[PDB]
Amino acid sequence: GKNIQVVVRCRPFNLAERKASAHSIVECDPVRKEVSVRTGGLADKSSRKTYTFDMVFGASTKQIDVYRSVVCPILDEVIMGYNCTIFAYGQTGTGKTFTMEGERSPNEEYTWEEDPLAGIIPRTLHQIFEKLTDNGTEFSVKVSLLEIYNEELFDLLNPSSDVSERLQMFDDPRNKRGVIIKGLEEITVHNKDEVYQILEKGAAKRTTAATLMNAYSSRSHSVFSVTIHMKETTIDGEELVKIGKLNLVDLAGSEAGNINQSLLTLGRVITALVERTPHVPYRESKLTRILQDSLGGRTRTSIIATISPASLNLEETLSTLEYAHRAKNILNKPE
Ligand SMILES: Nc1ncnc2c1ncn2[C@@H]1O[C@H](COP(=O)(O)OP(=O)(O)O)[C@@H](O)[C@H]1O
Ligand SMILES: CC(=O)N1CCc2c([nH]c3ccc(C)cc23)[C@H]1c1cccc(O)c1
Ligand SMILES: [Cl-]
Ligand SMILES: [Mg+2]
Repeated sequence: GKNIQVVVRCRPFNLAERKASAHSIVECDPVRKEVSVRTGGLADKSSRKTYTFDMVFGASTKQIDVYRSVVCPILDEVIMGYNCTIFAYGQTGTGKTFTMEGERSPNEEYTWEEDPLAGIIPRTLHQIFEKLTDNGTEFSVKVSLLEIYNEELFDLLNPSSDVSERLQMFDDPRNKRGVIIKGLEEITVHNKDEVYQILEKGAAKRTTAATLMNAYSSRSHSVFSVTIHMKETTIDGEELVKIGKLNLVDLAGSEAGNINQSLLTLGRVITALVERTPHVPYRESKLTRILQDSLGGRTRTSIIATISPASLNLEETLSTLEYAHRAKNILNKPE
């Protein structure tokens, strides 16, 4: 930090947790930026474990709130010509995809641009077009989507590809730090009225990979990349040619050895960047080598650690909070 930002988003109870008679064990204090977990296991009030983060979003935080607090500062950075990454990390069913992608409201009540349930990806794409159209920047938007599953790469935006084809990755000559994902489809989003059809297809090919290859999004990393080419011109001012890049990663469930290793490697990359340790283990997983260029800096990185509020998931919630705390060691302040 302030470059690496680690924030926590707790979701509301789900129906499963109600029917299991789960109890609320998480308290989220946005002002003090703390999350407290009752380790109540025969002990009360005994065992409240407190963690402090850059931000904390209670179960009632709306999609727009997450965008404003987390994405806006990062997108301004992207538009300035820099290369950023936002992660969603946590146990399956705590809201990684809800945060990253969102959902449509019931319906057909909103346009996709006004839908309160829309997540980071569609909101970012809409804002890129709003901001850059509004100030008259000459720009082009292109997007790729790949899923890392079982240490294999899959292109989710290739129309004629097939779900079963794996992509190859090489190191970039002209850029140590970079890689080339041969044949990765980079679709051009010509206007904000193209984005929705594009996202639909990507989600459709995601569904096909799961049905056939048993490639469950639960156990795969989703990397949605958006690259913006910007020429900005002012008479008696400045002529700026910039290229911004934003990666929006929806990680595999934090709860098969290639997932543990890749997520733990990611944790070590982050900590090393925060700690400013000379050694950062990019090479050690495909996820972190793919994202190496968007990580060291000068870059904004944000991790949204997602948690459930229910006692039913105490172990995985503490696991998630430990992970997040390992990544960026923020200290508890006095109450
Ligand atoms: N912050 C939140 N607010 C409201 N509902 C949420 C939130 N986070 C997750 N959900 C709901 O939880 C369910 C599963 O979330 P999902 O996006 O699949 O999480 P994950 O990506 O970790 O599996 C969905 O029905 C989603 O609508
Ligand atoms: C069916 C559905 O929920 N959607 C359709 C496709 C989709 C949504 N977000 C996404 C983020 C990444 C990818 C690869 C697909 C989608 C999502 C959505 C897009 C735009 C506004 C919204 O409120 C919701
Ligand atoms: Cl501490
Ligand atoms: Mg998911």
